[PDB]
Amino acid sequence: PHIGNYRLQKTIGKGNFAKVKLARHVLTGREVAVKIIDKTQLNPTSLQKLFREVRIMKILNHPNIVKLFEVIETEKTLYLVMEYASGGEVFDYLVAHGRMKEKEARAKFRQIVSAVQYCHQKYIVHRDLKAENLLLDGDMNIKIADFGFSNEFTVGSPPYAAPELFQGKKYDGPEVDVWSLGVILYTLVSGSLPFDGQNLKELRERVLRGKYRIPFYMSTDCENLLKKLLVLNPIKRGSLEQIMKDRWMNVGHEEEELKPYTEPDPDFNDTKRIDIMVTMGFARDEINDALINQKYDEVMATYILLGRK
Repeated sequence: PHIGNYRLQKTIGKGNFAKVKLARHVLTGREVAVKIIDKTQLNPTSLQKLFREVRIMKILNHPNIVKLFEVIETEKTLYLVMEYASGGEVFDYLVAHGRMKEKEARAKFRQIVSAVQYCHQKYIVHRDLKAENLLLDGDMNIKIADFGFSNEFTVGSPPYAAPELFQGKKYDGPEVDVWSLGVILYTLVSGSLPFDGQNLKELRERVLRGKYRIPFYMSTDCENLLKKLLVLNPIKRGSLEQIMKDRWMNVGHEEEELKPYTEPDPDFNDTKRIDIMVTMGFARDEINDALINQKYDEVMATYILLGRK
């Protein structure tokens, strides 16, 4: 069962209006994830919304955000061919494998913070970073998916969730992120959540008091970094750019200081990939238009896939 250049393999998620199939690209043999979406049943507002996500997926180009590779589209159906993070969610990972040494925890936090910062540079995020947004790929690299998206086209309140959200106030930016980001680190480095309890009333009591103990192996840099994230009043919280500069963030990176992400100049002329595509049947004009005009068609999708994994 194929769509376009993709052999569809197992289903990995159904949701109301979307189905994510794992798949293999028959030209290059890359594994990808294909989100199949019925568009026949969509009121105009769901359609407007569908197409906004698509625009955003189109511009997110980051080594730690899931890439979009191809859009194949009929009157009835939208297929979005996207990067596959084979490794699950980061919270599960920790629950399943325990804490990480600071060095691995940093590499992952670096990727996270940079991806979250970058999203903000690129669109306006209207909802909180969520556990289901933090994935790992086959090589333990972070990949953020759908940051700030509705879950219409997805497939009480969380332990990993700003204290002021337990006050009912809507998401207001890199401010709520910072708290979440603090819970991530706490767990990344300690294996356990910084706040918990039996039920809604223990969790909330705990979170809003915001006391936590650190484990004795956590380094002072790390504890210090945490003192900038897990902070009750949202205005006392470090900005993302300010977080990037923290000491713990840069241990081992004293030359390569963490910095807001800037997209490199895109390479549309990789001669290796082009030679392969010419051997495959594609024309050099075809490759180039596809690339410069970002069509997300069979051709552009091929050149991208030839560049990974």
